[PDB]
Amino acid sequence: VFKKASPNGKLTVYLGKRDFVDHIDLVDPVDGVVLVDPEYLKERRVYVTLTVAFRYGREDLDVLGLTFRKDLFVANVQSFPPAPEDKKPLTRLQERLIKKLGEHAYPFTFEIPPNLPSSVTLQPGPEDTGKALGVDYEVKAFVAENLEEKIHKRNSVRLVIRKVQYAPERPGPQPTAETTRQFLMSDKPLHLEASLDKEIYYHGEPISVNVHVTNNTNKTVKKIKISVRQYADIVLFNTAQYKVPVAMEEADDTVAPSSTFSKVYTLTPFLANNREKRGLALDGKLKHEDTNLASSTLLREGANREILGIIVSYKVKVKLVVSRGGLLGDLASSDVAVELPFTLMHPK
Amino acid sequence: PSSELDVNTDIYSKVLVTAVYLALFVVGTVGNTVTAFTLARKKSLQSLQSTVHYHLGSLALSDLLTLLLAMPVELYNFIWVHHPWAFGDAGCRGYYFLRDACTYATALNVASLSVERYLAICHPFKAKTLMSRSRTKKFISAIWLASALLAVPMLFTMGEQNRSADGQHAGGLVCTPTIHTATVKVVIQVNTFMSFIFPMVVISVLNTIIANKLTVMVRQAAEQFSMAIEPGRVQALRHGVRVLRAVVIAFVVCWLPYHVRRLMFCYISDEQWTPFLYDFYHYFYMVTNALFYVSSTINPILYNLVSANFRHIFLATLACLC
Amino acid sequence: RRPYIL
Repeated sequence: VFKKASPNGKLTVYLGKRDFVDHIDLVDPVDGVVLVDPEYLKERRVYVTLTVAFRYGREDLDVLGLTFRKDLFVANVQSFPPAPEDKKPLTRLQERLIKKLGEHAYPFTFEIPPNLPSSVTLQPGPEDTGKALGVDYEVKAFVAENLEEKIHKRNSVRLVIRKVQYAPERPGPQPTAETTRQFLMSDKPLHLEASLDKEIYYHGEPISVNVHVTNNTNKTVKKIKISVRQYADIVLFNTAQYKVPVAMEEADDTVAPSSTFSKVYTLTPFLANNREKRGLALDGKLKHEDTNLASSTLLREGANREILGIIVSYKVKVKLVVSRGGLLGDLASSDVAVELPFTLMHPK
Repeated sequence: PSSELDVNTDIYSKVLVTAVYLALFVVGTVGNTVTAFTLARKKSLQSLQSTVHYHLGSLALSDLLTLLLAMPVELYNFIWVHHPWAFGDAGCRGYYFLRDACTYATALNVASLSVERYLAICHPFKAKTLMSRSRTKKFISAIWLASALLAVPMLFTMGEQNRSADGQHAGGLVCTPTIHTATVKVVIQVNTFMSFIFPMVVISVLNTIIANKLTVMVRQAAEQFSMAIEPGRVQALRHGVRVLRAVVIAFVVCWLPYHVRRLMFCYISDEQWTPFLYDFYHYFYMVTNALFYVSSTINPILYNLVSANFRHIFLATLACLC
Repeated sequence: RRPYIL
């Protein structure tokens, strides 16, 4: 139970939480009563409104203007004269607030759509320009006429919400991948295998690159290299594969010709350790806070959602950098590497 | 004697010219390689996209190598030592091949750059439908290989001759083209049109349409999908229209005189032209190749220093080495 | 004489 009033002293907006879960089909219904000045807003009906903003950077084009922002889901609530269209239930927050207020307490309750995006922002560099860039939610209160749209700035209150995720109940399989030498080149390839412990991961819990070097070649003391990348793919827009590494961790091993090797590489990536990079997915920001790296967006159960959305997906990469067939290693630059996806979610 | 190949030029003027070429070489080499490494670290810093990063890299690479390759020989053997010509017959044939390939690289490269600038705004779907890293790599390798292949004719045309009063003389070898006059007219018209004319049309029309669409958005949100940059609706879009028109006027002003002088050599008749023009032609060569090298140096600051973000990382890296 | 340089 919060309190955020109109800074002309007009209307006290009051939402219950800020983060809101994503359930099975729906996510979470928004709620919240609104106590107002029941005489000072005369001839100005309280048409409160949710808003699902979407912005974008397009950091190549951003040197000219900005990118195409679009709304997604803009509902409205004529809150004070809401006689006929009655939303039948009553929240316990609404019940206790109705006990804790009076006639000016007009209530409100919203229902998010299922196949909309979730609360993600994007990491802005030095050129801040005030607004964030990701899918950000808002609850503005318009106590005015039908299409006034005036800047009654202290007389209209805004807020922010968060449709967040949680851990899926049943964790998935044990992920792995394998490939021989795509640079075989001598009728003798070189196999390779890697794996890790779980599929879902709470943040802070590390990676565990259980690997296997499987050599059958005559060369190639392979520098093993690990890389933790996220893939933010922005669906309806220019589907930018944001190949952003989070926290790399190299290795100084070497693959003897026709030998073998296995190890396990521990890796917790961190946000502030990887800070100051444009174009990556921070999680759902506050006004300004210590937000995690953005937890991975599940695909649609029944993946029939090419919505206007920004999906978030993580995968690791085992860079077996060997490249012996050249001058010294930089001339070949072969570096056989397979990848291995996974997820990451603040479970709560 | 040997005075038929005596380029009558004022020594103070040639000194001033050589100062200009030296200054442009210093700033072009330093700023171009600094732009290259700045941009490569900007892949390591902006860290989200490498769409046109490769294009700008190819352009900076082209400008760097054309400055460092062409500027020494074009200083000495043309502005300074006109008569003896001491840098090798197949050497000078390869030299003209190199400057032709480099001009073609810069030309078609800034052309493809502007076409990409168009294709970003006009079709916001089709770049993500085509332009992957593979598409960009194949694309710029295609542009580069075309710039290599179109240059092959100059290697087959720009000969050499001991064109003195006798064959054997003091320095009578002088790297003039040795093909027939119709042949050199054909290849110079081919080089001129293919290097500039449709680059002029492509750059001009595409950036004109880009400026028109930007101005139309400026007019539509002048009094206020949606696509609005409210503090930069004056500032950023003003800079945008300025630099778009600036890039095309820079390009036109900088490359029109150079192969304009080439065509002046082409459509030239000995009976038709007296010696007064000749001296003006040598001086015009000085001014023309000067403006072409400042062309080779101008484009990097207009494509990185126009932004402040690349100016941010560029200040970070130009402060790093020094 | 036509300029040899080009």
